[PDB]
Parts: sequence; C-alpha cells; structure tokens
Amino acid sequence: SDTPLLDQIHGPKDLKRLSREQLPALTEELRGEIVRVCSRGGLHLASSLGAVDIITALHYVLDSPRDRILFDVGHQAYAHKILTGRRDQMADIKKEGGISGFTKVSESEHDAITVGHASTSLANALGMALARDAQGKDFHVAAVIGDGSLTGGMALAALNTIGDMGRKMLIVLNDNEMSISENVGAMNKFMRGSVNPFAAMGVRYVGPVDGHNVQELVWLLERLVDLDGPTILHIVTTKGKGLSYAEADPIYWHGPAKFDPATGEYVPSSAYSWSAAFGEAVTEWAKTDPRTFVVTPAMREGSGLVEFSRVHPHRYLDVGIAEEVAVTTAAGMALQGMRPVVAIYSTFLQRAYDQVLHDVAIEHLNVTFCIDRAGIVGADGATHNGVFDLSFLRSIPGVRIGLPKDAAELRGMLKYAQTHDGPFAIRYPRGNTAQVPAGTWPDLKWGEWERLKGGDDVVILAGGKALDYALKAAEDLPGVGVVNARFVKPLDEEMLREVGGRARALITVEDNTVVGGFGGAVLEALNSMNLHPTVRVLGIPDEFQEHATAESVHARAGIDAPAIRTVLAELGVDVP
Amino acid sequence: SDTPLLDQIHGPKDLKRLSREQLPALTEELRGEIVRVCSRGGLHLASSLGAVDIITALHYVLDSPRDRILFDVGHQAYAHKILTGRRDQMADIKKEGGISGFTKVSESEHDAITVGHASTSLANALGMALARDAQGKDFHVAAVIGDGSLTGGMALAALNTIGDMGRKMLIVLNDNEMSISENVGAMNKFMRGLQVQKWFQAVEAVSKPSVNPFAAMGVRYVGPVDGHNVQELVWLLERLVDLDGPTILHIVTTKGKGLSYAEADPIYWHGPAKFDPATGEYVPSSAYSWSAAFGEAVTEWAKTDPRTFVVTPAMREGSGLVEFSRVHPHRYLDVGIAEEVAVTTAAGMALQGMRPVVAIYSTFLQRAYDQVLHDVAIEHLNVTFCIDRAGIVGADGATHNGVFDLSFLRSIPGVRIGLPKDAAELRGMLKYAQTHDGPFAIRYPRGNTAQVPAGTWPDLKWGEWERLKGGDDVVILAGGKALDYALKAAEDLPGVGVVNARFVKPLDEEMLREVGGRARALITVEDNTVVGGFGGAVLEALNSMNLHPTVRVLGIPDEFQEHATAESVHARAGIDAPAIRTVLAELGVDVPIEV
Ligand SMILES: Cc1ncc(C[n+]2c([C@@](C)(O)P(=O)(O)OCCc3cn([C@H](Cc4ccccc4)C(=O)O)nn3)sc(CCOP(=O)(O)OP(=O)(O)O)c2C)c(N)n1
Ligand SMILES: Cc1ncc(C[n+]2c([C@@](C)(O)P(=O)(O)OCCc3cn([C@H](Cc4ccccc4)C(=O)O)nn3)sc(CCOP(=O)(O)OP(=O)(O)O)c2C)c(N)n1
Ligand SMILES: [Mg+2]
Ligand SMILES: [Mg+2]
Ligand code: NA
Ligand code: NA
Repeated sequence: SDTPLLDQIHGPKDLKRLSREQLPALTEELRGEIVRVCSRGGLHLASSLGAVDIITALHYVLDSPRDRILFDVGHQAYAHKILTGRRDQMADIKKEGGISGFTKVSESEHDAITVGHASTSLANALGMALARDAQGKDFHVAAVIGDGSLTGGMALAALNTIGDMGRKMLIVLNDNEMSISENVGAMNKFMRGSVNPFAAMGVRYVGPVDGHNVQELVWLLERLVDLDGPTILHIVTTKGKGLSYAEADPIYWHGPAKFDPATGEYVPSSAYSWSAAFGEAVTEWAKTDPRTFVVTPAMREGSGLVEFSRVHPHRYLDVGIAEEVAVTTAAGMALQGMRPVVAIYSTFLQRAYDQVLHDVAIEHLNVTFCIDRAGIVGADGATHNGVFDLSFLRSIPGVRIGLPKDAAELRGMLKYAQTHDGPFAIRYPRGNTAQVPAGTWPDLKWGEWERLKGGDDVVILAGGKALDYALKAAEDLPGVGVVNARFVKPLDEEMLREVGGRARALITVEDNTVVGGFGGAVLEALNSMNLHPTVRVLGIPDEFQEHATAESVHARAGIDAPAIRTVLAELGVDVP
Repeated sequence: SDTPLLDQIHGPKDLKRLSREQLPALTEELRGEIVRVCSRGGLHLASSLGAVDIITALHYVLDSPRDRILFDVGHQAYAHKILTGRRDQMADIKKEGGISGFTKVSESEHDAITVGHASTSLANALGMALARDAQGKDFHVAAVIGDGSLTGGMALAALNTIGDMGRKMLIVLNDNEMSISENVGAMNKFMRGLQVQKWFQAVEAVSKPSVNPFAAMGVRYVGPVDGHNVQELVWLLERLVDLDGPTILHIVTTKGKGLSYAEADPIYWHGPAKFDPATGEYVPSSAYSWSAAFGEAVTEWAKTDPRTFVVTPAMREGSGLVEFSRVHPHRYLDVGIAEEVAVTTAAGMALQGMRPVVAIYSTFLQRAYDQVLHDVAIEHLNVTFCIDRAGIVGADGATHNGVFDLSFLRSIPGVRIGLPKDAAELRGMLKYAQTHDGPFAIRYPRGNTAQVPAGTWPDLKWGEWERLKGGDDVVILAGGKALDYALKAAEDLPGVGVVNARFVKPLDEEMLREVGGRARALITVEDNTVVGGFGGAVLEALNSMNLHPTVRVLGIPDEFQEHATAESVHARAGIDAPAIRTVLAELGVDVPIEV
C-alpha cells in the first residue's frame, strides 16, 4: 500500500496516535490521495491540496466532534472528509447518493456547517460560540476561511461583531492570494506587503506563518486555542500545493477535468457553453457601446469573461466575492449614464436580492443582469442550484426577465436590455448552445412569446432549458402546441389570453421552483383574465435538490421529456 | 424674520456668496429651522441636527449638482434639502404628495441616490467614480456615511473595493457613536480612543506642511476632527477633494447637536413625536404596539426557556426589545446594521442547540434573503423570525414598505409563515415556533393591538385556518391587517364568509379544498404585493386541486408605493373595507347602496 499511515486512520482519534514527526509523511499521503480522487475530473483539486496541512494540524490538536471546525465554502475540505471516516466514500463524491462536495451537517458529526456559498463561516462560528457560552460549555470553535471568502461583506461585518463580543474562538485565514482568479480587494493588496491588519477589529492577530509546515502549525495551534478572546491565525498557502501543474496554474486546477496525475494532461472541454456565448456577445457589444461596463463578483472564469477582461480592461470590474457590492456599484454606474451588465450566477444573485430591489428597481435603473447557472446545476447540490430567480426577481417591480432559447435570442435580449430603460434579467443554464456568427444582433419585442409548434388541444408553455424538454416531448404528437415562453416578466398577455381561451389544457414547464415562479405567474395572469383552463404546472418541487445530474433531478422533478409525455397522456393526448 | 441668511439662499450658488465667517450663523439658522420642521412629530430630528455643519461645508466647497454628494440612509439630510431649493417643502415632508423623508433621485438633481436602507452610499459612490473615469469626466464624488451604516457588510466590502480601485472620491465618516441605540461593533469601540485633531485655527496643519483604522483598506485617512466646526470643515474639504485616490474624512458629531433635550437622549429624539421646542416635552405614545406585544411575549417566554436568544440588527427600540435586553442581558445580541450577520449568527446558535429569535423588519429582512435560504433553510434550522413592519409602513415610502416577505419567504423550502390576528395568536405562533423543528416566520404590521394577560400561551395547530364568519356563497380569505379589513367589510353582510387565513405556509389545504369547491367566488386579501404572495399561493393550491372558482386577488400592485398614510395606500391599492365591499358587489353580493 502507498498509504500505510492513512490505512490506520478512521477518525481524529486514530490521527492523534501518530507522533508529530509522522505528520509530514501523512500530509504527503493525503495529497496523493486527493490527487487520485480528483483525477476523474470535476472536483476541487487545487483548493483541497492547499489546505492539507492546516486541516491535519487542526484535527491533530482539536477534538472533533466535541470541538467544532467550520470550513468556509467547504470546497477545500477533502482532507477533512478523508480524516473523518469518509475516505472510501471519496470515490463517489458529488455523485447521486454519494457524499457532498462540501461539508454538510446531515452527512457527518464532524461537519459543523453546511456550506457552498462563501463567507458564512464567521457568523456561524460566532453563533456557536455564543451558544456555547450561554450553555456554560467549554469546547473549541475554529473556522477556516480563505482570503477570497474574507472579501464578502458578511464575513467582514461578522468579524466586526466577533471583535466586539470577545469570545473564545480561532479563525484561520487560509491566504493563498487566490479566489478563482487571483484575489482582488485592498486587503489582498495590503497583505502582499509588523502591523495588525485587523487592529480596528479588536482581534488577536498571529502571522503570517507558513501554512505548509504541519509541525509548526500544530505547535502554534496548541498555544492559541485556549487563549482568551478571538484570534486570527494568518497562514500562507500555495493553491495546488503538492502537484506541480496545479501550483503553476491554480486557476484551471481549481476544478480540472479528467487528467493524468503523472503527466498533467487533461481532457480539453471543446464545448461551447452558454457562458462562452455571453462572453462573446458582450465582448462584441462593448466594442460599439462605450457605456457598457461589466461587473462580476469573482467569477470572471465561470461567467465567460476572460476574453472580455483582456479586450475591454477599462470596462471590467471584479468586486471579489461581494455580490451585494457588484449590484449596487452597477446602480451607481447606471445613475451616471453607463449601461452596466452584472454577470452573476442565479444562486449567488440571491445574495444581492435587496440591492436589486432597493438600489436598482426603486429608481428603475439601467442595470442588465446576465444570469448564468440558472436552474438545476446538478453535482454541486442544494447550495448551488439556481432554482429561485424566477420567483424572487418576478415580485420586484420593474424587473424584466427573459429566457433565451439559443445564442441568437440571447444577443437579441442583451441588445434590447442595453438600449431600453430600466432593469432587465436574462437567465440561462449551465450547459452548451450553438455558436452564432459575429454581428448577430436580432431585434425582438420584449414580452412577446413565439409559437414553435402548432396545436390547440394541449399547449405547452416553456422557455430555456424547459423548452428543450417540451419540444422533445411533443416531437411526434400533432395537436400538442409548444410556445417559447421566453419572457417571464412581462408575460405575453395577448398570446396567453388567446391560448388560454382556446386550449382544453395548458402545461407550464420551468427550470425553477413551482412556488411563485413561471407557473404561478401564468396562473395569476389567467385569473386576472377570468380564464379557467386546465393547467399542469411542472417544475422543481418545493424541496432542496441534493447533488445529482441535472437530468436525474429533472427526471424525478417531472419536467423532462418523458415526464411531460406522461402528463400529456393524463390530459387525454394520444401518446404512443 | 428669524433667518435673514437662509431667506436669501435658494441653492448652493447663493450659499457660496456668504463669507466663511458667516457660516457659523447660518448653521444656527439651519438648526432652528430643522427644530421647527420636526416639532410636528414623526421626523428624523437628531440625525439631521448632527449633520448640519458637514452638509453646510460640503455645499460651500463642492458644486452640486455637477459634483455628486451621496447620503447614506438620507435621514440626516434635512439641511441638504433646505439648502437645495426645498426649504418651503419641508412643511409637508413625508406627507402624501410632499417631498420624501430621504434623498430621492427623482425629487431633485441634488439628490445623488435614492436611499432608506443603510450602507448603500459607498458602492453607489464607487460606481459613479468608475463611470466618471470611464467617460473622462472630472467632477467630485463625496459620500456621507454614519458610524452605524459603516457596520453594514456591503459598506465594508465596498470600501475594500474602493481602496483597490484607488479612484478620486471623498468619504465623510459621520461618527456620533450612535446608530438608533448606541452603536455596536469593534470599529466603534476602537474609534472611541482616537483623539481629535485640530487643523484650522492649526497644530495638525503645521505638523504636515496617529494610527489609520483603515490602513489595510489603502485609503487616505484624515481625522478624527470636530464635525461641528463648520469653518474648519470647509478648510479641510478644500484641501482634500482634489487629491488623488480615495480619502476618508473622519468627523465627530453629537447626535441632536443644537437641542439640549436631543443631545441628552439621542435615542428618543432620533424620531420624536410632536414636541414643544422650548420645553422638550412631547406627546407620549400611550398606544400598545405590535412591537410591544412581541417584546412582552418573548421576555416572558425566555424566563422559562433558557435556549431562547434574541438577535436584532440595530433595532432594539423599534422591534420592542428594550425591556428584553434589560431582563435577559445574556440572551440578547445586537449585530449592528448587518441583517446578514444576524440571520447566520442565529443559524450557528440553532446548530448548537439554542432556540434563536431574529427580530427584524420585513423591509430589512430583504437584506438577509440568501442567509435565510442558504444558512437556515437547507438544514431546516431552529430559527424563529419575528417580522415587524410587515406590509405598508406608510410615511417612509418605497424604501421601507415591507410588502414582499410573503413572496420571497414563501418560495424557500421549509420556511413556515404565520400572520397573527392579535397578541394571543402571536403568542400561540411564537410558542409553536420555539417548540417545533425548523424555521418559522411570524409577520405583523406597524400599528397597535390589544394587550393580553401575562401567561397567555394558547396551543394552535400550525397550518390550520379559522373561520370567523359564516357563508358559503362568497368567502374572503385574509390574515393580519388584511383580515381586519375583511371583517369590517362583511360586518353587515350575512352569507359572506370570512376565514382567518393566518398561515401562508403551509396553507390550510383541507379548508381551502372544501371552501374552494363549494363557493362560487373567493376573495384573497393581503398586505403584500399581489405578485407571488398569498393570492398566488391560493391560486397555485387551487390549481393543484383542479378547482376553478372565481377568485379576486386583492393586494399591493406590482408598483412601489410612495410615502403616504397606510390607509391612503390601502385605499388606492384596493384592500381596505370599502374596496372589498365594492369587489363583493361586483361578485353579485347584495351590498347596501349609499344614495
Ligand atoms: C457567495 C459566493 N459567491 C461565489 C462563490 C463561487 N466560489 C466558489 C465555488 C465553490 O462556488 P466554485 O468553485 O466557483 O463553483 C461554482 C459553480 C461551478 C461549478 N462548475 C463546474 C466546474 C467545476 C468548478 C469547480 C470545481 C470543480 C468543477 C461545472 O459547471 O462543470 N462551474 N462553476 S469557491 C470561490 C473562491 C473562494 O476563494 P478562497 O476563499 O480564497 O478559497 P481557496 O480556493 O483560495 O482556498 C468562489 C468565488 C461562492 N461559493 N459563494
Ligand atoms: C439595512 C438597514 N437596516 C436598518 C435600518 C434602520 N435605520 C435607519 C432608519 C432610517 O431606517 P429608522 O430611523 O430606524 O426608521 C425605521 C422605520 C421606522 C419608522 N418608525 C416611526 C417612528 C420614527 C422613526 C424615525 C424617525 C421618525 C419617526 C413609526 O413607526 O412611528 N419606526 N420605525 S437609521 C439607522 C441608524 C443609522 O445610524 P448612523 O449611520 O450612524 O446615522 P446617525 O443617525 O447616527 O447620524 C437605522 C439602523 C436601515 N435604514 N437600513
Ligand atoms: Mg484563496
Ligand atoms: Mg451615528
Ligand atoms: Na436598461
Ligand atoms: Na424551530
């Protein structure tokens, strides 16, 4: 066996039987294990490699699950799961029925918080420490937060309260100068250069120290965890530590495809994502529109903006992991005559709900939202599934919402949004779509749907990913109409009145929760028109969806093509 | 006239014609004017009094509307409106048809941002500065932010970006150590030990011909300086606004400066009732608010439940928690103006076996949407939300009307939602939430309700509605404030049923199926937007049951509601008792005519 030490470790108690001089050899076994686990692709390789040493030291010094160790985001905690009885389960991580890719309270007593969104560790740790003190208990509370997660407002404000309350707790700042891209912000710049950067926070500050010296970290943790008041242990790590290819390019190896550990060669994703279609469109648009300015909250790569940032460096802003700052900064730009575009994932847009409502919508400002990862994202599970934006955006006055069926319709909606007054949201899923020629800028009327298949018996209303399911479902069913419901706000009131009054039954399909989303909008509009057709609302149930493929989630949610055909048969359609 | 200088000032241009030595006399006129404006009650007296001198200095040095002066919250900007052509309109401020109580872009070219929620000034200012630089323009950008607003995460994160971009802009930190209550947080404690610097007489001006609390932000830091020395503020602003990179000017002000009663108690005088400026005596609010009913209930509950822990984001007074904080000091937490921290801290408490209660206004709960969804709901944690100012709040207008919580909470899996009709039902819902698994939200309006005896703790079944008026022909479904309208509307209409729909999540599926299948028409009423709220929930449930009765959904339209009385907003929205009677007549009910 290549891992003699790890073979005897089934929990933190087994780990403590090792001597301190054996810990360096253990971290090497852990790194090799993490490399093999991630070699199949789609996992958080570089972040978990960087955190191996601090995780080993923390579990060697602390007594989990009696002590609580909290991970921010949780993507860097593969060594934590390997050391807490889940080594064998790492083979199926993020697979349906397997363990989560992040720490999850229901999965293990050793997982103190359920995470996926960034910057929640500090407020969670404060609550646990206050609860401990209120109950008269004495256990240790420790939080591991990266330099990227520290840019979030809810981490900075929580630290302000933590310094005020002065309770026993340890914060490990895992500083590798990386987020997904290189980290941004003034704090990141300041820390690159004997002063306590958190002196105004009233928090004890130790470091920076070598985040890969596992024996020194153990020695340090032993002399800090029992001190009075909160402490920040600032460690410096190399993202991807232990794999030369990952250290050289920590951006790609943050989430590599299937790769060969001996050569570093990986499967290039030669697909054309929706993200690349947006990036191509907005890079093209900004060439002729000097008012366009793109803001991302730390997702230049995921949103498809690498080429944009290179071609338009003076129209690009990365605010770090601060979705709230991204939206309100865009509002200020719109107030000064710009045409800002906020590129943001649906799940992360949840963080900026009040900024959309209060800072953008009240004055009806010219902010365009290009919303990636809309709908079920799949393997990242409940913390990342973007199945709520059709509900929470819809109830904001003046926020228009569109769902493009392809890249040409995306360009048409972006063009409309950038040339018309007020806020517009354009949401599209994880996945691929056909490339269109440069200069494709069709004119569309916002709010007008388009019928794609004839039929008056039963008519399916769907947009985006749900529309692909609907067209496939009605593929061989004459008389089943399909309408591209590419606008959720406003609805096509004229076509809905006509179709709702003439059809015996309607089906709405949405890659969104059924609660208050597109189906609810259709029912509200039909009621206002005093029309009462039979309607089957298909969508994600009012339940969080665990990690699986999006197709599996959609099959069990009842929105894929076979599920629609079953509903069609229930409505009396002659399905073969 | 008592105000000879102000009588000749109709804008910043007139102000600049004064000499610097006349500015102290002008601030005295402005303070007297603000006191008279606020004497009718219901206005932000102490904050605007504290900000008189910095506002006068900013308009004397800068050139609004060419330069942009941004106010965080905007409640401290009465002197700003008086100096920008709105002096006469101050008599009708926050009244329907009058000017807003906060700065508003559509109201004046001098109002750079529309505000009400705190901590938005810094990100807005950053966007304006980036837009200015992208367009090649050269105007000044200045933001005024209080020490309370600086506790918000979106202000701290924006400052981190502001230091990174390094653009020309000025941030005035208006530090009075007050939020509503005394300010909290480590930054407030740290700045208490900072000594005031004397620049204009000129010790500090000679020293540079001592620590920066924002050193890690890469921002120039000047101060703290006397925030009431208007000539020194002018002298400082002239020598700062044209420098490269961002600057924080830290000023120290006294909340309520100029009125002895307000300086002595800046908490009450943050928003005083009708008062006599010569005596300081004010009309006491002898009413019993929903806030007081919640405060009494949770203070009583925590005596027998050591797991209860109340968290507020800087709203101890408004949420009714003053007595709680005194009776249960070790079970009370104020996180500052950081709703996001309040909810996630409560999540951490629930994970360690506590029974936290988050007290929060509906409009401010919007700030914590993701923390409710991601940090509380995914693991179905024991957080109870007691939501004040639910529905239309009225005079504070669009930035404060809490008409969205029945929509954004309803689509979060596992979040139960209740609307108590009175204090006994509030206690019943609080009792249920604190003894059952998962998150619960209890929302109630600004306004009053009868006091109930101590020890009132009824048992209710969460999710069960209660019929209050007989009738199967037409049935009104409403809860909370909307229910009072419904009962008043059907008061003399036998056969018009009224159901206390006191639970929005879940609905009473059993009663809705029976009533929806037997009634020819239903009316839903909600103090909430009609988009995705209670009416939408009923339509979704009726559709799942394949029931198609006539349904009239009454609620707030899909439009922001400007400042007015709640009664005026509800009259025009169509949910008050006369509007319901009109709908009943449209549905064929024999409603007595008035002729
Ligand atoms: C509030 C908020 N805002 C943003 C984020 C996003 N984010 C985090 C993550 C885990 O969602 P993300 O990986 O981006 O997955 C976003 C969703 C996603 C998934 N796929 C996969 C491809 C794939 C990607 C990554 C790994 C494996 C496969 C696909 O589609 O095939 N593509 N995209 S992590 C981080 C930096 C932390 O920086 P630090 O705190 O310094 O930590 P450090 O790594 O340096 O140790 C950031 C910014 C967040 N959490 N929360
Ligand atoms: C995200 C967020 N969270 C919270 C707030 C609340 N808040 C602000 C306000 C203007 O809503 P609020 O007044 O509380 O009105 C809240 C709504 C409200 C209205 N009535 C009236 C009673 C009344 C109150 C006030 C004036 C007049 C009458 C009623 O019903 O009869 N009762 N309640 S102001 C501030 C401190 C800033 O501190 P600083 O930044 O340091 O400024 P400083 O004052 O020191 O100069 C805070 C915390 C906010 N903005 N944004
Ligand atoms: Mg990092
Ligand atoms: Mg203050
Ligand atoms: Na626009
Ligand atoms: Na509970």
